[PDB]
Amino acid sequence: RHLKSGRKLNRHSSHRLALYRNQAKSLLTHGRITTTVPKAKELRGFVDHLIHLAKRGDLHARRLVLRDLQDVKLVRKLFDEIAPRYRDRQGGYTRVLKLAERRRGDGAPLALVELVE
Amino acid sequence: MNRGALIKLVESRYVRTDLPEFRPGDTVRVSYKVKEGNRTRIQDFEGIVIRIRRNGFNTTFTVRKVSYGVGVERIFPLHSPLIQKIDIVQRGRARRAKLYFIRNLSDREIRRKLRADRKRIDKDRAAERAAKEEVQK
Amino acid sequence: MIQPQTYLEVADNTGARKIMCIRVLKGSNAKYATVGDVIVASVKEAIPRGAVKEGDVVKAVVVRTKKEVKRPDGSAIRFDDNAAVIINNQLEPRGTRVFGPVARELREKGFMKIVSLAPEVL
Amino acid sequence: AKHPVPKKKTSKARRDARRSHHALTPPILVPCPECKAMKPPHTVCPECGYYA
Amino acid sequence: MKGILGVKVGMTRIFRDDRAVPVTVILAGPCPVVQRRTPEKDGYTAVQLGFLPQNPKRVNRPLKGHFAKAGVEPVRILREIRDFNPEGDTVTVEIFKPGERVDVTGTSKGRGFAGVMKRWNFAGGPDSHGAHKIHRHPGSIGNRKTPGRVYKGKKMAGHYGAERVTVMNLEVVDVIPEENLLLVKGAVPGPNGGLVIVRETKKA
RNA sequence: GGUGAAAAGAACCCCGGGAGGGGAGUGAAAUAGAGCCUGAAACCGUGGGCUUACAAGCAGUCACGGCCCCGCAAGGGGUUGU
RNA sequence: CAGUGGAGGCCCGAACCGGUGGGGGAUGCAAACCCCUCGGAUGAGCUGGGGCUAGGAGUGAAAAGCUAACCGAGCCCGGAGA
RNA sequence: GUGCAAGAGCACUCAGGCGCGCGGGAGAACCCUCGCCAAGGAACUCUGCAAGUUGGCCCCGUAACUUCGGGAGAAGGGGUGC
RNA sequence: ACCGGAGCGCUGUCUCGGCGAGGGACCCGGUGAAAUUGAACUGGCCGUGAAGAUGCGGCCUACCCGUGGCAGGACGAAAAGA
RNA sequence: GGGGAGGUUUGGCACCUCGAUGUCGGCUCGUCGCAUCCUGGGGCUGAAGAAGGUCCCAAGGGUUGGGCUGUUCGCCCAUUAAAGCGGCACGCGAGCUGGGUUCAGAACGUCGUGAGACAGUUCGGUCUCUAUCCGCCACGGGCGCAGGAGGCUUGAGGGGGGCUCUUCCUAGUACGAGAGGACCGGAAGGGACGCACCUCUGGUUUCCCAGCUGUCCCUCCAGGGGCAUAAGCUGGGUAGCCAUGUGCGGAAGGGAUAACCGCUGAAAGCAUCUAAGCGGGAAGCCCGCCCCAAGAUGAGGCCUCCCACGGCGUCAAGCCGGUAAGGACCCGGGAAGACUACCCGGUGGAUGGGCCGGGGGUGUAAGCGCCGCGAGGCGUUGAGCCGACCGGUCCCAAUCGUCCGAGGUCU
Ligand SMILES: [Mg+2]
Ligand SMILES: [Mg+2]
Ligand SMILES: [Mg+2]
Ligand SMILES: [Mg+2]
Ligand SMILES: [Mg+2]
Ligand SMILES: [Mg+2]
Ligand SMILES: [Mg+2]
Ligand SMILES: [Mg+2]
Ligand SMILES: [Mg+2]
Ligand SMILES: [Mg+2]
Ligand SMILES: [Mg+2]
Ligand SMILES: [Mg+2]
Ligand SMILES: [Mg+2]
Ligand SMILES: [Mg+2]
Ligand SMILES: [Mg+2]
Ligand SMILES: [Mg+2]
Ligand SMILES: [Mg+2]
Ligand SMILES: [Mg+2]
Ligand SMILES: [Mg+2]
Ligand SMILES: [Mg+2]
Ligand SMILES: [Mg+2]
Ligand SMILES: [Mg+2]
Ligand SMILES: [Mg+2]
Ligand SMILES: [Mg+2]
Ligand SMILES: [Mg+2]
Ligand SMILES: [Mg+2]
Ligand SMILES: [Mg+2]
Ligand SMILES: [Mg+2]
Ligand SMILES: [Mg+2]
Ligand SMILES: [Mg+2]
Ligand SMILES: [Mg+2]
Ligand SMILES: [Mg+2]
Ligand SMILES: [Mg+2]
Ligand SMILES: [Mg+2]
Ligand SMILES: [Mg+2]
Ligand SMILES: [Mg+2]
Ligand SMILES: [Mg+2]
Ligand SMILES: [Mg+2]
Ligand SMILES: [Mg+2]
Ligand SMILES: [Mg+2]
Ligand SMILES: [Mg+2]
Ligand SMILES: [Mg+2]
Ligand SMILES: [Mg+2]
Ligand SMILES: [Mg+2]
Ligand SMILES: [Mg+2]
Ligand SMILES: [Mg+2]
Ligand SMILES: [Mg+2]
Ligand SMILES: [Mg+2]
Ligand SMILES: [Mg+2]
Ligand SMILES: [Mg+2]
Ligand SMILES: [Mg+2]
Ligand SMILES: [Mg+2]
Ligand SMILES: [Mg+2]
Ligand SMILES: [Mg+2]
Ligand SMILES: [Mg+2]
Ligand SMILES: [Mg+2]
Ligand SMILES: [Mg+2]
Ligand SMILES: [Mg+2]
Ligand SMILES: [Mg+2]
Ligand SMILES: [Mg+2]
Ligand SMILES: [Mg+2]
Ligand SMILES: [Mg+2]
Ligand SMILES: [Mg+2]
Ligand SMILES: [Mg+2]
Ligand SMILES: [Mg+2]
Ligand SMILES: [Mg+2]
Ligand SMILES: [Mg+2]
Ligand SMILES: [Mg+2]
Ligand SMILES: [Mg+2]
Ligand SMILES: [Mg+2]
Ligand SMILES: [Mg+2]
Ligand SMILES: [Mg+2]
Ligand SMILES: [Mg+2]
Ligand SMILES: [Mg+2]
Ligand SMILES: [Mg+2]
Ligand SMILES: [Mg+2]
Ligand SMILES: [Mg+2]
Ligand SMILES: [Mg+2]
Ligand SMILES: [Mg+2]
Ligand SMILES: [Mg+2]
Ligand SMILES: [Mg+2]
Ligand SMILES: [Mg+2]
Ligand SMILES: [Mg+2]
Ligand SMILES: [Mg+2]
Ligand SMILES: [Mg+2]
Ligand SMILES: [Mg+2]
Ligand SMILES: [Mg+2]
Ligand SMILES: [Mg+2]
Ligand SMILES: [Mg+2]
Ligand SMILES: [Mg+2]
Ligand SMILES: [Mg+2]
Ligand SMILES: [Mg+2]
Ligand SMILES: [Mg+2]
Ligand SMILES: [Mg+2]
Ligand SMILES: [Mg+2]
Ligand SMILES: [Mg+2]
Ligand SMILES: [Mg+2]
Ligand SMILES: [Mg+2]
Ligand SMILES: [Mg+2]
Ligand SMILES: [Mg+2]
Ligand SMILES: [Mg+2]
Ligand SMILES: [Mg+2]
Ligand SMILES: [Mg+2]
Ligand SMILES: [Mg+2]
Ligand SMILES: [Mg+2]
Ligand SMILES: [Mg+2]
Ligand SMILES: [Mg+2]
Ligand SMILES: [Mg+2]
Ligand SMILES: [Mg+2]
Ligand SMILES: [Mg+2]
Ligand SMILES: [Mg+2]
Ligand SMILES: [Mg+2]
Ligand SMILES: [Mg+2]
Ligand SMILES: [Mg+2]
Ligand SMILES: [Mg+2]
Ligand SMILES: [Mg+2]
Ligand SMILES: [Mg+2]
Ligand SMILES: [Mg+2]
Ligand SMILES: [Mg+2]
Ligand SMILES: [Mg+2]
Ligand SMILES: [Mg+2]
Ligand SMILES: [Mg+2]
Ligand SMILES: [Mg+2]
Ligand SMILES: [Mg+2]
Ligand SMILES: [Mg+2]
Ligand SMILES: [Mg+2]
Ligand SMILES: [Mg+2]
Ligand SMILES: [Mg+2]
Ligand SMILES: [Mg+2]
Ligand SMILES: [Mg+2]
Ligand SMILES: [Mg+2]
Ligand SMILES: [Mg+2]
Ligand SMILES: [Mg+2]
Ligand SMILES: [Mg+2]
Ligand SMILES: [Mg+2]
Ligand SMILES: [Mg+2]
Ligand SMILES: [Mg+2]
Ligand SMILES: [Mg+2]
Ligand SMILES: [Mg+2]
Ligand SMILES: [Mg+2]
Ligand SMILES: [Mg+2]
Ligand SMILES: [Mg+2]
Ligand SMILES: [Mg+2]
Ligand SMILES: [Mg+2]
Ligand SMILES: [Mg+2]
Ligand SMILES: [Mg+2]
Ligand SMILES: [Mg+2]
Ligand SMILES: [Mg+2]
Ligand SMILES: [Mg+2]
Ligand SMILES: [Mg+2]
Ligand SMILES: [Mg+2]
Ligand SMILES: [Mg+2]
Ligand SMILES: [Mg+2]
Ligand SMILES: [Mg+2]
Ligand SMILES: [Mg+2]
Ligand SMILES: [Mg+2]
Ligand SMILES: [Mg+2]
Ligand SMILES: [Mg+2]
Ligand SMILES: [Mg+2]
Ligand SMILES: [Mg+2]
Ligand SMILES: [Mg+2]
Ligand SMILES: [Mg+2]
Ligand SMILES: [Mg+2]
Ligand SMILES: [Mg+2]
Ligand SMILES: [Mg+2]
Ligand SMILES: [Mg+2]
Ligand SMILES: [Mg+2]
Ligand SMILES: [Mg+2]
Ligand SMILES: [Mg+2]
Ligand SMILES: [Mg+2]
Ligand SMILES: [Mg+2]
Ligand SMILES: [Mg+2]
Ligand SMILES: [Mg+2]
Ligand SMILES: [Mg+2]
Ligand SMILES: [Mg+2]
Ligand SMILES: [Mg+2]
Ligand SMILES: [Mg+2]
Ligand SMILES: [Mg+2]
Ligand SMILES: [Mg+2]
Ligand SMILES: [Mg+2]
Ligand SMILES: [Mg+2]
Ligand SMILES: [Mg+2]
Ligand SMILES: [Mg+2]
Ligand SMILES: [Mg+2]
Ligand SMILES: [Mg+2]
Ligand SMILES: [Mg+2]
Ligand SMILES: [Mg+2]
Ligand SMILES: [Mg+2]
Ligand SMILES: [Mg+2]
Ligand SMILES: [Mg+2]
Ligand SMILES: [Mg+2]
Ligand SMILES: [Mg+2]
Ligand SMILES: [Mg+2]
Ligand SMILES: [Mg+2]
Ligand SMILES: [Mg+2]
Ligand SMILES: [Mg+2]
Ligand SMILES: [Mg+2]
Ligand SMILES: [Mg+2]
Ligand SMILES: [Mg+2]
Ligand SMILES: [Mg+2]
Ligand SMILES: [Mg+2]
Ligand SMILES: [Mg+2]
Ligand SMILES: [Mg+2]
Ligand SMILES: [Mg+2]
Ligand SMILES: [Mg+2]
Ligand SMILES: [Mg+2]
Ligand SMILES: [Mg+2]
Ligand SMILES: [Mg+2]
Ligand SMILES: [Mg+2]
Ligand SMILES: [Mg+2]
Ligand SMILES: [Mg+2]
Repeated sequence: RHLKSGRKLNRHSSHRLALYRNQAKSLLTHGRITTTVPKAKELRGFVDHLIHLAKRGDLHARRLVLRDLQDVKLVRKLFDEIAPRYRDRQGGYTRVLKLAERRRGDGAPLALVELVE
Repeated sequence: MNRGALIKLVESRYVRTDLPEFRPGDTVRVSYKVKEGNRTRIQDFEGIVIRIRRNGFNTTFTVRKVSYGVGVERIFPLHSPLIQKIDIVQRGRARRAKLYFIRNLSDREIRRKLRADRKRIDKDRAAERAAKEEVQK
Repeated sequence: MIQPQTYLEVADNTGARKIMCIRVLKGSNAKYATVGDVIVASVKEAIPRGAVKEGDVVKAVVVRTKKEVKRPDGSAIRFDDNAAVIINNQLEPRGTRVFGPVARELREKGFMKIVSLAPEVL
Repeated sequence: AKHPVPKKKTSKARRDARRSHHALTPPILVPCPECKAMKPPHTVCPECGYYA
Repeated sequence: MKGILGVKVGMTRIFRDDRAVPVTVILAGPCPVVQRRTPEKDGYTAVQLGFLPQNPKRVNRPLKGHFAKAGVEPVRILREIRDFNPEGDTVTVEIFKPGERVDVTGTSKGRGFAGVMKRWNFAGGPDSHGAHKIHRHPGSIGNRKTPGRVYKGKKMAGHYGAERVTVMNLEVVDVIPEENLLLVKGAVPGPNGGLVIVRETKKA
């Protein structure tokens, strides 16, 4: 039995990685985002990392975060606005609340993701 | 109970402390206690450390050398009761954590590929003689 | 760990350069042989006019392996090659002067002669 | 088709019997504190919302 | 006949004289004897050791009624050690002098639905010369018209692991009463953090 | 291949995006409502009666017993426990 | 002998024409396919368009191969309800 | 277009066009396709089937035999980046 | 890309298997086939019988219904044995 | 010369199957027989001892790897305690293979005027995704267990395991002229197998770190991203899962026996192991060890907890709503898992996620300074990055709630 480990997925590696990124972009562009529950619970931790990494300020951190989100203007918003808002906070920069409506025609459950407040 | 490791870590007291810091890509000389016939000796063993397999206590390291035309490697528990001492002999440029690759290289290439860490030496001999002063006086 | 069909380096002037394992003389069906284990073997090649000729079926004892031997003292040891020393049927070495290192397991096994002529036990 | 195939028509008895565990179960619901209506526990729902 | 409950804390190795020894560390915390099986009341002899401190929360159960008639702090677990009646109080690692040998019991790691090759360590077919759709299959399972059925208990794939596994004659390498610790010869069923009972061997 | 004697083919209101229904209405009849006379059987379903989770079967037959239903009665019908 | 020269059912190798070995596929994506591998690749080469030859007849670098998804004698209708 | 000895090859990419008309999760056995593996190295097997090994260009170098063209990319080596 | 023998190189072919990846398998939502099918309320042994029994006899065993798997039987399916 | 057993061979017969019961060998998985190859126990021996020979008892486990051939068989090599023989459709192709046989192609020898033919030979030649029922491996749902619930258990009945060598002490003693060489008793080390485990050794570790090529892009440099697999390539690699690695097992012991050896002892003045009676005696039998197990409908036992009706049925048992101990739903999860089940936790909380620390991996990040024409180098630097492991911290998320659940029959 696999899984004695710890992690989750679907799709292959290069895709799954691209997934986490393209979500975290939209999420750091809209502040609220709706996806499937599992995709959400996973996106959760990926962002609390760039956000916290954003609390630090040095250009090294900026350059680190660029590796995921390609857009420079987006990292600005992240550093020069999103980040400060989360000063004096330590983790849990993000929140995930499950909705009560399923997606029609495939019956997938949904959940909301949002930059905490 | 919420320290499952630290408990298992308590049994650590079989731990050494005397032994000097050294890292792959530099040669040393361990002195192992051995049972010859029935008595006890102190066989030396001198060669490049090729791997250090870190794991707190019961971490290990392995040295290799050429004895009479053939190569030989030995695995030592770092905190083993049989290592009387371990005189380091020469520091050198690492560039890599595990240097198995010298197995297929035992020749002039080795010497030129693993120069000599003048840095870790300049601190060795410095804090050697420069530190001898404080203890003597 | 040596097994039938395996090649071994010959570490003595018996004349043989290389012998291939035929059968490991441990149990009635042992999987592998190691330092201090004796093996029946064939001489796959030898030097001209040696005591042993190319083609002879000899007995030999493992003096070196590639798979590290694990010692009870918590250490281990492995050599760059697999080697053996051809021995008389009464288990004394056929050749004289033996070259290269040897595992001390050879000692506890009762191969004093060989650890003696050995230029270095390890 | 190729190799295995049923040896006999299943009886309407055995058939329905197989289906003894097919029935559904109603959704678990609770009256949402804010509104009066029903919601699936641990979830937000329209015609309503949340506190902070 | 001794007995004591504990957890597999983990394992490493220590040095006995000039020789390294692999050992498994077992925390056999103090076990408050809870009840007693007797020939008159229960029909056999034994002792119900408790183990591990329970919060009076989960103890909402009338388990408190069992703990009251013994005046014991509520525990998280409790099993009997057959044919062993200690003086009325509490058992501890003290009953295990080094050099003694013990029979350890534990629930093995759960290997889920396991193929015959992992479970029964079968052979399965060839990676190569033909077949290429039975590489890990068990092959034949029977005969022909006679008996014309498969044997009871035939070896076949299925759930395997996470079962009651008892190892025997393990050497008590040490014992640290200052910590209710207990060192053994390493190989003990179950995963770390798993409950595990340790008894007196049947070598002698 | 078949509405009905005749389109009198269902205005209008109601739920529905529609389909399709529910009323109202026509008709001797709408379970003649539009591939609409009659509407058999296999097959699917809803409700009711008797019955079944220690039991061995070409599924029935024979006997006794229990429950349910018919008739004032002796009686008969359904079901099935041994 | 050097130079020039640029021959070939020559050499390597795409297109293109094939179908060597293995694996998959077997109510298939497919009434012959898919993947890796392999053969020829200026010639007895491949190929578009227009034409001709057919039932005991044609065509066949020859397997009784092909002649409209089954050819030791095509398909259809008829003798025929052999 | 760029690179690689060259090329319609290979890799990435313009213009341009598409993600192949069921999705969501889980991370068992088993099957397919793919990657790696201590020591051993054909002991596998009907058979090294399969898979691996070798691989481009430049230079050194190359045997029996021969129909004098061949065998020849024999074999075996060294170089390769900035 | 013929068929046989040997050797060197190399290897999960093998000793002997392990781990990992992806597409299925598995769970949820949508759509939804097939060969087959006397009827079924379809256990084991030892006998027995048209000579290889879930269905006969004797004996043993067995609460009712499913889900994921394996292929010994139903002289399993397919094709009026070539 | 004579009598039998068995149903593995070759036959005889033509009884089921020609609207089909797939033929050899191999592979995989076995299970059974005992007429026993080994190990255990015996009798006799032309048995000094060691070793054999022959018969008896005994399946409990074991019964190797290669060369040749499609082979079964057999020969051979090297070992071994031994390398046992048979049954199961010559076990097993809805499990695999397809080398052999047994279609069409082609050829050799041979026969035939011929077309062709061959228990003669040679090269080639499509083996079918989906299991309904029985059976088997696992895992749930229902109900029952004549109050309801939490936890702990008894073991009827099953299952697993069952092997063997070698050196040493006894002792170079008994035995023998010598060579050789014991019983009994005790010790150590192995082979194969089985269970479990990751400390060590050794693998994998698909994004944990690093380096590298080509190209395209961000943003000119620098720095970085995509693609070159479904990791582009390469060098390493925690946890987890693993064997090549580590631990442990086969017993001991009790009881009853087999062949067999005996005591007492008639029938039968002696004699007899037996007819009354008794002792000894196997790797085998029954226990003992490990695992399952009260659907053991014969539904067991112990500790503890909650108990009256609140309305109709007068008689019969029930029937309808609200509750008690207690359980379930839903949610955060798990070395548990296909699903379900199992286990933990749910704000009185460290369950997951984040953050922090430690462990661990990679092996001196970026930026700047300095040296060099330059590719680079040096320092800041064991830096930077940093999954899974061991912990900490309520930042985020387990919010709020809902449903079921005794009133305990009779002699
Ligand atoms: Mg986890
Ligand atoms: Mg990729
Ligand atoms: Mg992180
Ligand atoms: Mg701790
Ligand atoms: Mg722990
Ligand atoms: Mg295999
Ligand atoms: Mg095939
Ligand atoms: Mg197939
Ligand atoms: Mg049968
Ligand atoms: Mg049967
Ligand atoms: Mg741990
Ligand atoms: Mg009309
Ligand atoms: Mg209307
Ligand atoms: Mg519309
Ligand atoms: Mg309408
Ligand atoms: Mg009406
Ligand atoms: Mg009217
Ligand atoms: Mg009328
Ligand atoms: Mg009407
Ligand atoms: Mg009518
Ligand atoms: Mg009508
Ligand atoms: Mg109609
Ligand atoms: Mg109709
Ligand atoms: Mg009419
Ligand atoms: Mg009808
Ligand atoms: Mg009904
Ligand atoms: Mg009833
Ligand atoms: Mg019945
Ligand atoms: Mg019966
Ligand atoms: Mg009634
Ligand atoms: Mg009446
Ligand atoms: Mg009846
Ligand atoms: Mg010339
Ligand atoms: Mg010229
Ligand atoms: Mg030319
Ligand atoms: Mg020219
Ligand atoms: Mg040509
Ligand atoms: Mg050619
Ligand atoms: Mg062609
Ligand atoms: Mg082909
Ligand atoms: Mg092909
Ligand atoms: Mg061919
Ligand atoms: Mg195939
Ligand atoms: Mg094919
Ligand atoms: Mg197919
Ligand atoms: Mg398909
Ligand atoms: Mg190739
Ligand atoms: Mg080609
Ligand atoms: Mg070519
Ligand atoms: Mg043309
Ligand atoms: Mg034309
Ligand atoms: Mg013409
Ligand atoms: Mg014709
Ligand atoms: Mg032609
Ligand atoms: Mg046609
Ligand atoms: Mg004809
Ligand atoms: Mg006709
Ligand atoms: Mg006719
Ligand atoms: Mg006629
Ligand atoms: Mg290039
Ligand atoms: Mg090129
Ligand atoms: Mg170039
Ligand atoms: Mg287009
Ligand atoms: Mg599609
Ligand atoms: Mg679409
Ligand atoms: Mg690779
Ligand atoms: Mg490789
Ligand atoms: Mg390997
Ligand atoms: Mg390697
Ligand atoms: Mg290797
Ligand atoms: Mg080799
Ligand atoms: Mg071979
Ligand atoms: Mg073989
Ligand atoms: Mg073979
Ligand atoms: Mg052969
Ligand atoms: Mg090949
Ligand atoms: Mg392969
Ligand atoms: Mg490969
Ligand atoms: Mg290569
Ligand atoms: Mg090259
Ligand atoms: Mg390469
Ligand atoms: Mg030529
Ligand atoms: Mg060459
Ligand atoms: Mg050649
Ligand atoms: Mg070359
Ligand atoms: Mg080269
Ligand atoms: Mg470079
Ligand atoms: Mg050819
Ligand atoms: Mg080779
Ligand atoms: Mg390699
Ligand atoms: Mg095999
Ligand atoms: Mg997968
Ligand atoms: Mg599918
Ligand atoms: Mg698909
Ligand atoms: Mg579905
Ligand atoms: Mg049944
Ligand atoms: Mg019988
Ligand atoms: Mg009969
Ligand atoms: Mg009959
Ligand atoms: Mg039958
Ligand atoms: Mg009868
Ligand atoms: Mg019967
Ligand atoms: Mg039964
Ligand atoms: Mg299903
Ligand atoms: Mg299945
Ligand atoms: Mg079957
Ligand atoms: Mg199948
Ligand atoms: Mg069959
Ligand atoms: Mg016929
Ligand atoms: Mg006779
Ligand atoms: Mg017979
Ligand atoms: Mg016969
Ligand atoms: Mg007949
Ligand atoms: Mg007759
Ligand atoms: Mg039939
Ligand atoms: Mg058939
Ligand atoms: Mg066959
Ligand atoms: Mg066969
Ligand atoms: Mg005997
Ligand atoms: Mg004797
Ligand atoms: Mg004698
Ligand atoms: Mg004599
Ligand atoms: Mg004699
Ligand atoms: Mg003797
Ligand atoms: Mg007798
Ligand atoms: Mg016998
Ligand atoms: Mg053999
Ligand atoms: Mg021999
Ligand atoms: Mg022997
Ligand atoms: Mg013998
Ligand atoms: Mg043998
Ligand atoms: Mg026999
Ligand atoms: Mg057999
Ligand atoms: Mg057969
Ligand atoms: Mg037979
Ligand atoms: Mg057969
Ligand atoms: Mg087949
Ligand atoms: Mg076969
Ligand atoms: Mg078949
Ligand atoms: Mg073939
Ligand atoms: Mg074969
Ligand atoms: Mg052949
Ligand atoms: Mg044939
Ligand atoms: Mg034929
Ligand atoms: Mg022919
Ligand atoms: Mg013949
Ligand atoms: Mg042939
Ligand atoms: Mg297939
Ligand atoms: Mg059946
Ligand atoms: Mg059956
Ligand atoms: Mg029992
Ligand atoms: Mg038993
Ligand atoms: Mg048994
Ligand atoms: Mg057994
Ligand atoms: Mg002696
Ligand atoms: Mg002696
Ligand atoms: Mg002596
Ligand atoms: Mg004497
Ligand atoms: Mg004598
Ligand atoms: Mg004497
Ligand atoms: Mg004497
Ligand atoms: Mg004497
Ligand atoms: Mg004398
Ligand atoms: Mg003597
Ligand atoms: Mg002597
Ligand atoms: Mg372990
Ligand atoms: Mg690891
Ligand atoms: Mg990364
Ligand atoms: Mg790592
Ligand atoms: Mg740049
Ligand atoms: Mg790049
Ligand atoms: Mg791609
Ligand atoms: Mg590649
Ligand atoms: Mg690649
Ligand atoms: Mg990359
Ligand atoms: Mg890598
Ligand atoms: Mg005993
Ligand atoms: Mg006893
Ligand atoms: Mg007896
Ligand atoms: Mg007497
Ligand atoms: Mg008697
Ligand atoms: Mg008697
Ligand atoms: Mg006795
Ligand atoms: Mg016994
Ligand atoms: Mg024994
Ligand atoms: Mg007993
Ligand atoms: Mg008993
Ligand atoms: Mg259990
Ligand atoms: Mg139990
Ligand atoms: Mg019960
Ligand atoms: Mg129980
Ligand atoms: Mg009970
Ligand atoms: Mg009680
Ligand atoms: Mg009251
Ligand atoms: Mg009252
Ligand atoms: Mg709550
Ligand atoms: Mg609190
Ligand atoms: Mg937490
Ligand atoms: Mg935490
Ligand atoms: Mg850290
Ligand atoms: Mg470190
Ligand atoms: Mg630096
Ligand atoms: Mg400066
Ligand atoms: Mg400068
Ligand atoms: Mg400058
Ligand atoms: Mg530091
Ligand atoms: Mg990761
Ligand atoms: Mg902390
Ligand atoms: Mg209620
Ligand atoms: Mg109620
Ligand atoms: Mg009641």
